[PDB]
Amino acid sequence: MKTPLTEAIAAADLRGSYLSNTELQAVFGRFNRARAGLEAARAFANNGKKWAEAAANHVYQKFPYTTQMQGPQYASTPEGKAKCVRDIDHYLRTISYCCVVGGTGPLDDYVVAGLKEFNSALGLSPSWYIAALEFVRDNHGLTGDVAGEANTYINYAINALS
Amino acid sequence: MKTPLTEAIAAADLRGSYLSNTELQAVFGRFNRARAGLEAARAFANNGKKWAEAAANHVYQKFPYTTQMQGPQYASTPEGKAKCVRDIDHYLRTISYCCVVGGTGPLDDYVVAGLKEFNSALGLSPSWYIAALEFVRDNHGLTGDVAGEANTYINYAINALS
Amino acid sequence: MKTPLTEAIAAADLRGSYLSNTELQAVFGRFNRARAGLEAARAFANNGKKWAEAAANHVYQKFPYTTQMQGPQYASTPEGKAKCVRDIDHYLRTISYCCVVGGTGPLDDYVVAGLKEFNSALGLSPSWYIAALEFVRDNHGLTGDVAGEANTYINYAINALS
Amino acid sequence: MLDAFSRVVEQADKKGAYLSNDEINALQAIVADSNKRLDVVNRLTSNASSIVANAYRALVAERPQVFNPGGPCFHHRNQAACIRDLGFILRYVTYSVLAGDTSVMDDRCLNGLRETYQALGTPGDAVASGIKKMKEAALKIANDPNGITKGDCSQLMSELASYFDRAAAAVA
Amino acid sequence: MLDAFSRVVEQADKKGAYLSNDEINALQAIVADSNKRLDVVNRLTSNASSIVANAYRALVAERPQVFNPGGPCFHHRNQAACIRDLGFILRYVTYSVLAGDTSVMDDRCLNGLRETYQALGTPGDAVASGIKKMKEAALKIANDPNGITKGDCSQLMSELASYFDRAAAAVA
Amino acid sequence: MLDAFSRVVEQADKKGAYLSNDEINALQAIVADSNKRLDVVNRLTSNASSIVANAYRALVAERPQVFNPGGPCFHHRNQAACIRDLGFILRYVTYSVLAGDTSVMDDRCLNGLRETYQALGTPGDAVASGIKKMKEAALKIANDPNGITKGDCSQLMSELASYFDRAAAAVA
Ligand SMILES: *[C@H](C)C1/C(=C/c2[nH]c(/C=C3N=C(/C=C4\NC(=O)C(CC)=C4C)C(C)=C\3CCC(=O)O)c(CCC(=O)O)c2C)NC(=O)C1C
Ligand SMILES: *[C@H](C)C1/C(=C/c2[nH]c(/C=C3N=C(/C=C4\NC(=O)C(CC)=C4C)C(C)=C\3CCC(=O)O)c(CCC(=O)O)c2C)NC(=O)C1C
Ligand SMILES: *[C@H](C)C1/C(=C/c2[nH]c(/C=C3N=C(/C=C4\NC(=O)C(CC)=C4C)C(C)=C\3CCC(=O)O)c(CCC(=O)O)c2C)NC(=O)C1C
Ligand SMILES: *[C@H](C)[C@H]1/C(=C/c2[nH]c(/C=C3N=C(/C=C4\NC(=O)C(CC)=C4C)C(C)=C\3CCC(=O)O)c(CCC(=O)O)c2C)NC(=O)[C@@H]1C
Ligand SMILES: *[C@H](C)[C@H]1/C(=C/c2[nH]c(/C=C3N=C(/C=C4\NC(=O)C(CC)=C4C)C(C)=C\3CCC(=O)O)c(CCC(=O)O)c2C)NC(=O)[C@@H]1C
Ligand SMILES: *[C@H](C)[C@H]1/C(=C/c2[nH]c(/C=C3N=C(/C=C4\NC(=O)C(CC)=C4C)C(C)=C\3CCC(=O)O)c(CCC(=O)O)c2C)NC(=O)[C@@H]1C
Ligand SMILES: *[C@H](C)[C@H]1/C(=C/c2[nH]c(/C=C3N=C(/C=C4\NC(=O)C(CC)=C4C)C(C)=C\3CCC(=O)O)c(CCC(=O)O)c2C)NC(=O)[C@@H]1C
Ligand SMILES: *[C@H](C)[C@H]1/C(=C/c2[nH]c(/C=C3N=C(/C=C4\NC(=O)C(CC)=C4C)C(C)=C\3CCC(=O)O)c(CCC(=O)O)c2C)NC(=O)[C@@H]1C
Ligand SMILES: *[C@H](C)[C@H]1/C(=C/c2[nH]c(/C=C3N=C(/C=C4\NC(=O)C(CC)=C4C)C(C)=C\3CCC(=O)O)c(CCC(=O)O)c2C)NC(=O)[C@@H]1C
Repeated sequence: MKTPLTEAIAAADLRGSYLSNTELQAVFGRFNRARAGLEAARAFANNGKKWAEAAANHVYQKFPYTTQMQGPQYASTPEGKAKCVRDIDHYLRTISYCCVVGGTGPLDDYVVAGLKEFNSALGLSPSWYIAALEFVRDNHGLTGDVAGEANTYINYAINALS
Repeated sequence: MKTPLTEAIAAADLRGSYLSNTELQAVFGRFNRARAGLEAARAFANNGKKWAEAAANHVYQKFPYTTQMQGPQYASTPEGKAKCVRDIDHYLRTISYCCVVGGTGPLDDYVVAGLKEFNSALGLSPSWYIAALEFVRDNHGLTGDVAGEANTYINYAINALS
Repeated sequence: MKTPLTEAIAAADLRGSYLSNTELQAVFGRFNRARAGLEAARAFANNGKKWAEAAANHVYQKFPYTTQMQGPQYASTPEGKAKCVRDIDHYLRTISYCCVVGGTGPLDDYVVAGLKEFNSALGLSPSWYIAALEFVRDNHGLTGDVAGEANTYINYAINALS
Repeated sequence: MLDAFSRVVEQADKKGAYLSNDEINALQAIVADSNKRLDVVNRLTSNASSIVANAYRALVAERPQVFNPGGPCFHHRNQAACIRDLGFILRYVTYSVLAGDTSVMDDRCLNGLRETYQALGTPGDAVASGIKKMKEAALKIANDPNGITKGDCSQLMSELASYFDRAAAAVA
Repeated sequence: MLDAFSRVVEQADKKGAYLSNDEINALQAIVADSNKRLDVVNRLTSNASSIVANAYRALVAERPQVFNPGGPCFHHRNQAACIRDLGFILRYVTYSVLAGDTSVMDDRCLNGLRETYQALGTPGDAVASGIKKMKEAALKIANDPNGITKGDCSQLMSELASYFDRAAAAVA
Repeated sequence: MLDAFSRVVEQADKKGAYLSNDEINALQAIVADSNKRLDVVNRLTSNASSIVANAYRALVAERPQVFNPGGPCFHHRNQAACIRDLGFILRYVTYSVLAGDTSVMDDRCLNGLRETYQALGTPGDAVASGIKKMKEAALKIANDPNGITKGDCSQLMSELASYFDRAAAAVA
């Protein structure tokens, strides 16, 4: 997957040479910003499941058509709510991985690759996922350097769905 | 091999989609004309060997240079006459298959693919084969819809040799 | 490897045909000049090692910086002199093979393929090899037709190094 | 590639004989039920997206462990790949009902499929289960008494069910 | 690719020695019979079409079952493919008489040939029979006393016959 | 391709859990020694040409039979190919010290390497000897006390020495 460390090594390997001066500073740049990314994933580790349980309840208040619909394919049943926390928890878990990595990589392979094909196949509206992701962005209550790393990858997921 | 059923399925598979509206009518067209093709192959099944034995005798009267020539490579010997009925019978048998199929396919793979290379290699003149094929076309004594299907594929073989 | 016999057969095979009129005369040309090439390799077989031992001593007089330098990578040590006769003997041996062949082939694969990469990697100067090869060219004492075949391939090696 | 008509021609050629009375008749029988055959080829095509989408929903229900973390099919790339593969099997089963022959499904779909799944870590018995569910979902749509001239198309359902069975025994 | 001169050079290089007295002499012997060698390379080339055409006519006579229906070589595509393959063997045997070495026939013609025929259903013993007939037909043309300066070219016929034998033992 | 951070993420995803306290800490430890890690990645790169050139000079000394006539590595094409291959191993060991993971060296360098050498006639135990010499030559340069802030980079030398060992056990 795409991490700045991998991105540089892939580019270098293509040219069959070692890392250029420009590529090394790009890698030295990863480590000077990495601490805030690991501390971001520490916030998600301790309170990610809790933010997911609230984000699931937010969509049942923003979009009423999800909880009042049919049984075989909608969130009316208590099993559908369990899949809604699960999906949002998968998203938040993948965003935490992005901070540990310092790049879009985990979101790219785990959620962005084949996103639009799947939702269009299973009757899922990205409108619900953007809505619950805009919630945890304004409700996390994070500092600054740790919050910058959290906001970058939550808004990449929102850009990938819209 | 090329049959209208195969032709449509190959084209469809190339696009990675199911059959188009245009392709389905082309297939529905195969079945509305198929009965006459199967009844054509029924005429050939019962009297194809008999038409081949007469077509072989026709070329020994149209082109005299075949029966009065040498022994190692010509139709002077009674074994060469046995190969002449055999070849013409192979041609008629392959034309019957074309009617059962509703396409050029059997002629394409069994006789047209590598025709000119073989005749030019074994000193065979297509002039003899066109001559005996023009005979059975005007001597078969077939009706109309069954005759149309017989004439289409006999004249494709004549177009392929000339 | 590239020999005029191989060169013609490779070109012929590419076109999928037999040898052309032009290619056959090129091959008949190889045999009318081959005797002088085999007699050239006979001179090298009997006195090639002797010409190599003298060529090694010539470079220690033309270029003084080889024998007065360091121990881990230079010709100061008596082991380095043994590698200098060896290298020059390898060159002369490969040139003899070129006369037996009637083409550049042995020099192409054994010495020219990857020459500049190796010398630039091991701190070897082609200046020394050209110097000892210019010696044996003016010291061999060969006739004419046998000398023409010797001079062609010694000066191809000099063209390949410069 | 071969159709039902060209399968028997390839067999007829291999013995150097014209088609017999029974060979023309069994083929005339295909032209006789061809209207119903093309109704099947239309119904599977129209409800393509629906058959593969629901067979998946049933498979995830039957085998949840497979689609969530640690399973062979987690990630959006994989969930889409599974639906795509199920869409492939269906598309080739449809091509087989049209051709009357199974060569198309066999040659360019089922060939090195068991080997692909073995080398990818994909189960096989779970793909067979998915194909089995597509069968049940295809037989309901294909044999729907509504919006069609009432008749008997049993030999078509039997043949259509066999083509799914052939696609499952190739992965299991 | 290697010729007779470069075969012995590759062997001479592997022991890090110049060619010996016997190695230059046995090679000088090739230059001595080279005029007769090139007469062989010309005669096979000129009668190329004739040698493969007649060897086929003899093979169909020896094995009729193979070329008519049900056989591995029925259809115009196959009859042409058989003549083409026989034309290939001959062309490469001709290249071998020229090079004095058999590497050309070996490397780009005979390599995975037994494997190609096994995977295609083509006999092998029937291809060997075809090559054997091309040998007999090639030795008559190549050693024709007419239109040539009379002499001895026995070692050329022996070598030429061996190259056909090598091409047959590779398919059988 | 995977780095040290993405190795543990791929493991964390496979169990469907966020990274634990110990997993973030052992990774924070890599960011803590990253300055020294990048010093190693710079020193191997700068002395690239020097490390492979000398390891070769030592290998020819250890195994002279291999590089002179009759050996697997005679001719200028082969001597250059050997230095190139040794330059490849080093370049990929350098990529591994940077990534903190060995996947890059493994995936696109060491994969079918034992198979390549077996099919080419190249020893393996002689390539391992060459890699071993590059290790000794790399540890002297990488851990040079001069021109650097004095400290402890033991876990880097241990890890760097392991990456060479992994590249040798893959060819031997
Ligand atoms: C919550 C926003 C709501 C809820 C969501 C919902 N989604 C599905 C369908 C699936 N979602 C997934 C989840 C993932 N698998 C992955 O690999 C990834 C990437 C990390 C994700 C996000 C899967 C596997 C499915 C299909 C399998 C399954 O049934 O779980 C459903 C099921 C309903 C259906 O069958 O269509 C639900 C309920 N639903 C809502 O309406 C929400 C607002
Ligand atoms: C009858 C028109 C005359 C007769 C024909 C003739 N042809 C050959 C040579 C061959 N013909 C075939 C036949 C086929 N094989 C196939 O696969 C197909 C496509 C379905 C065909 C038509 C073959 C296999 C041969 C070569 C093998 C063989 O000898 O049978 C001959 C043999 C004479 C020769 O060796 O050149 C003959 C006699 N000859 C005439 O002059 C006719 C007018
Ligand atoms: C003599 C002109 C002088 C001497 C030469 C010298 N060369 C090397 C290095 C090597 N040379 C070779 C030789 C070849 N191997 C081949 O495959 C071919 C093509 C046929 C050749 C010519 C090889 C294999 C090496 C490296 C292995 C080895 O050490 O022998 C050295 C060694 C010194 C070093 O390690 O750099 C020497 C001494 N040196 C001079 O200064 C000359 C004037
Ligand atoms: C869904 C029922 C199950 C499942 C499927 C799955 N498939 C792949 C990837 C591939 N599938 C194929 C098969 C084909 N590709 C074609 O083009 C055709 C038509 C000729 C066929 C039959 C191939 C070749 C691949 C690999 C190439 C690609 O990625 O497209 C995967 C991905 C495997 C992975 O882990 O990366 C999966 C998962 N997986 C399940 O769990 C279900 C049982
Ligand atoms: C068996 C699956 C079900 C069934 C089918 C059935 N079909 C027909 C006959 C026809 N089907 C068509 C329709 C088309 N197929 C095409 O590909 C196209 C081109 C787009 C069309 C229009 C047609 C035209 C016919 C013939 C006329 C008609 O509609 O009746 C029948 C009637 C018997 C026959 O073969 O003639 C039947 C019974 N019947 C069932 O009970 C199954 C649910
Ligand atoms: C004739 C004596 C016998 C015979 C031959 C036959 N050959 C093929 C097809 C192929 N032959 C080869 C071999 C080569 N192709 C090349 O380009 C070269 C030179 C490098 C060689 C040596 C190959 C690769 C094929 C397959 C590709 C192609 O079709 O050209 C066939 C066709 C097999 C089939 O049934 O489709 C046959 C029959 N067959 C006989 O019965 C004779 C014994
Ligand atoms: C052995 C196969 C038969 C035989 C041959 C034989 N050849 C020669 C000598 C010559 N052959 C040529 C002809 C050419 N080969 C070429 O490639 C070209 C270029 C197009 C030519 C012109 C030539 C020029 C000679 C030399 C002069 C001559 O014709 O005599 C000989 C003579 C002995 C010798 O090697 O000098 C012989 C005997 N003799 C047989 O009995 C076999 C049937
Ligand atoms: C030197 C220590 C030893 C040696 C090496 C040697 N290597 C080759 C040729 C090849 N090496 C590889 C390996 C790679 N190629 C790549 O691109 C990569 C990176 C993905 C690797 C790991 C390959 C594929 C080849 C073959 C292709 C080529 O020629 O480049 C040779 C040549 C073998 C021959 O005899 O022709 C040799 C000799 N040989 C030794 O003796 C040393 C022990
Ligand atoms: C272990 C191999 C040896 C050692 C290393 C060591 N490194 C540092 C710290 C730094 N290294 C750099 C240098 C760079 N690496 C880069 O990629 C770039 C960009 C081109 C640079 C400039 C830097 C900037 C530092 C930090 C400041 C400094 O130089 O001190 C240390 C100090 C401890 C620390 O990690 O801060 C040490 C000790 N020390 C040894 O004894 C080994 C020989």
